[PDB]
Formats: sequence, structure tokens, C-alpha cells
Amino acid sequence: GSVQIVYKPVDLSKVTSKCGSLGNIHHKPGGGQVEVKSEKLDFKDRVQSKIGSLDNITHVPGGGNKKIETHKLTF
Amino acid sequence: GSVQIVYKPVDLSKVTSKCGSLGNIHHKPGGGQVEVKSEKLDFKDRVQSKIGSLDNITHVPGGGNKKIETHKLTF
Amino acid sequence: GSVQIVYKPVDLSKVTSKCGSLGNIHHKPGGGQVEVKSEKLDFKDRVQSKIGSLDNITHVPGGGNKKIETHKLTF
Amino acid sequence: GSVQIVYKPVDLSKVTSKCGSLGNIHHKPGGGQVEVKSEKLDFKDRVQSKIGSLDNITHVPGGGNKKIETHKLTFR
Amino acid sequence: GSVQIVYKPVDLSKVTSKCGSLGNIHHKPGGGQVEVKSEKLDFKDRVQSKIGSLDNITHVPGGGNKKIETHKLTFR
Amino acid sequence: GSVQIVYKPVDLSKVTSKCGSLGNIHHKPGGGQVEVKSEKLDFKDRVQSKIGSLDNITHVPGGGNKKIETHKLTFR
Repeated sequence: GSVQIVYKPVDLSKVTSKCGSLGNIHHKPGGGQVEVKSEKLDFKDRVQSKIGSLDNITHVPGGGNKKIETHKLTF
Repeated sequence: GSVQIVYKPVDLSKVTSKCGSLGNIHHKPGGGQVEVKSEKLDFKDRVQSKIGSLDNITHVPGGGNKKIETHKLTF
Repeated sequence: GSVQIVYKPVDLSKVTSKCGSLGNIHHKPGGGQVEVKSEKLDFKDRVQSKIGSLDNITHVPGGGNKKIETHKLTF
Repeated sequence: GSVQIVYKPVDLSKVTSKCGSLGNIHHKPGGGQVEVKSEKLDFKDRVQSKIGSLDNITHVPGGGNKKIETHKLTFR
Repeated sequence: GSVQIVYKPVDLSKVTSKCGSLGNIHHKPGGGQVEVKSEKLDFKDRVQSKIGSLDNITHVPGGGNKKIETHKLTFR
Repeated sequence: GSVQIVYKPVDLSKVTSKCGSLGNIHHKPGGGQVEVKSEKLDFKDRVQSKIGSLDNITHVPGGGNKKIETHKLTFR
């Protein structure tokens, strides 16, 4: 007899990452005044000082996608 | 007799990651005044000083997606 | 007799991760005044000092999705 | 007998709009899947047959104000 | 007897708009999948058969304001 | 007996728009997939058959304002 195979899979799927800060309204972060007085300090070894007032950051190592959709027909 | 195989899977799936500080309204974070005074300090070893007032951060190692969807027909 | 196989699964699934700070209205966090006076301290070993007033953070290692949907027909 | 008509309406109306920004607008429809099986599709008079098509309008006026005003005088 | 008609309507009205920016407008419809199977498609009078088309309009006027005004005097 | 008609309507109205920027407009439709199978397609009178087309309009006037004003005087 005859054989018919009709292999017609359909994909409309929507994998998405929405990461960080994306839809905020009137966000308005404010830093206050900062004062740093330093007279007779002694540092004998390596120094990594940071001074700021507003340190506003969005950092995203994340998000990203893997989509793996493999098809096989064996007769 | 005859054979018919119809292989029409349908995918409409909508998988999503929504991560961090997304849809906020009038967020308005405020730092207060900061004062550091330092006379005669001694440091024999390595220093990682941070001074700020508002340290506003969104950090996202996360979110992100994996979709694995394999299809097989064997006659 | 004749054989018909009609393989028509349908996927409309919506699995989602919602993580961090997503829908706040008039959030308004406020840091107070901060004062740090330091006279004659002695540090013999490594120092990791942090001074702030508002330390507003969203941190998200989490969220994210795995979807695994494998389809097989064997005749 | 005689007729005097004095049609003197006076209009000082305002219709006004102030806007700081019309921002981000994201019109992104999707058709999904549609399947029709038959022996016939058979349409005979004024049929608005609309299988799986999309009709999409984005209208974004910076101000969209309307004033509609009709003055009628009829005499017989 | 006699008829006097004085028709002197006065318009000093304003229709106005002020806008700071029309920003980002994204109009991105997607058609999906459409399938039609038959022995016949058979259309005989004024049929608007619309299988899987996209008909798309973007209309973004810096001000879209309308004044419509009709004056009618009718005499018999 | 006499008729006097004095049709003297006065218009001093304003229709106006101020805009700071017309921004970024991204009209980008995509047609997806359409399939029709049959032994006949058979169209006989005023048929607007429209399989899988894209029809796209982008109207962006720096001001798109309308003043329409109609005067009629009818006398018998």
C-alpha cells in the first residue's frame, strides 16, 4: 500500500528576557552632600578608595537565551 | 492497507523573564548627608574604602531562558 | 485496514519569572544623616570599610526559566 | 404684522491641550494560527470574509482636539 | 408685512495644542500562519475576501486638531 | 411687502499646533505565512480578493490641523 508522511510542525513561541530597569516613570534618584576630611593618615600598603554621592548603576551579566529545537524524520 | 502520518504539532508558548527594577512610578530614592572625619589612623595593610550617600543599584546575574524542544518521527 | 495517525499537540503555555521590584508607586526610601569621626585607630591587617546613608539595592541572581518539551512518534 | 430676526451668537470658546511628551508607543499584534478546511468557500453577496488577516491603526496626534459646531436658521 | 433677517454670528474661538516631543512610535504587526483548504473558493458579488493580508496605518500629526463649522440659512 | 437678508457671519478663530520634535517612527510590519490550496479560485463581480498582501501607510505632518467651514444661504 501507499505511505504518506506530512511532517509540518509549527513554531510561533516567544522566548524573551527583560532585564535591568525598563519601564520606570519619574525615577528621580538623589544623592545627598558628602564630606571627607583626612589629616595625618598613614597607609603602608595598596589602597582602592572610592568617594561619591550618587552611585546610580544598572548591571546585567544575566538575561540571554538558548533555543534548541531539533527535528528528525527517519524512514 | 495504506498508511498516513500527519505530524503537525503547534507551539504558541510565551516564556519570559522580567528581572530587576521594571515598572515603578515616582521611585524617588534619597541619600542623606554623609560626613567622614579622620585624624591619625594607621593602616599596616591593604584598604578598600567606599564612601557615598545614595548607592542606588540594580544588579541582575539572573533572568535568561533555555528552551529545548526536540521532535522525532521514526517509520 | 488503512492506518491514520494525526499528531497535533498544541502548546499555548506562558511560564514566566517576575523578580526584583516591578510595580511600586511612590516608593520614596530615604537615608538619614550619617557622621563618622575617627581619631587614632590602628589597623594591623586588610580593611574593607563602607560608609553610606541610603544603600538602595535590587539584586537578582534568580528568576530565569528552563522549558524542555520533546515529541516522539514511532511506527 | 412684520418679522425681525437678529441671529447674533458670539463664540469665545477655547479647546486646548499641553503635553510634555508622547513617549514610547509599541503596537505589535500577532496573528497566531488559523486553519480552514472545506469542500467550498462560497460567498454570494457583500460578504466581508476576513480569514486570519490583521487591520492595524496607530493614530498619535500631539493634540487631537475637535470642536464641531452647527448654526441653523430656518424661515417659512 | 415685511421680513428682516440679520445673520451675524461671531467666532473668536481657539483650538490649540502644545507638545514637547512625539517620542518613539513602533508599529510592528506580525501575520502568524494562515491555511485555507477547499476544492473551491467561489466569490460572486461585492465580496471583500481578505485571507492573511496585513493592512497597516501609522498617523502621527504634530497636532491633529479639527474645527468643523456649518452655517445654514433657509428661507421660503 | 419686502424681504431683507443680511448674511454677515464673522470668523476670527484660530487652529494652531506647536511641537518640539516628531521623534522616531518605526512602521515595520511582517507578513508571516499564508497558504491557499484548491482546484478553483473563481471570482465574478466587484470581488476585492486580497491574499497575503501588505498595505502600509505612514502619514506624519508637522501639523495636520483641519478647519472645515461651510456656508449655505437658500432662498425661495
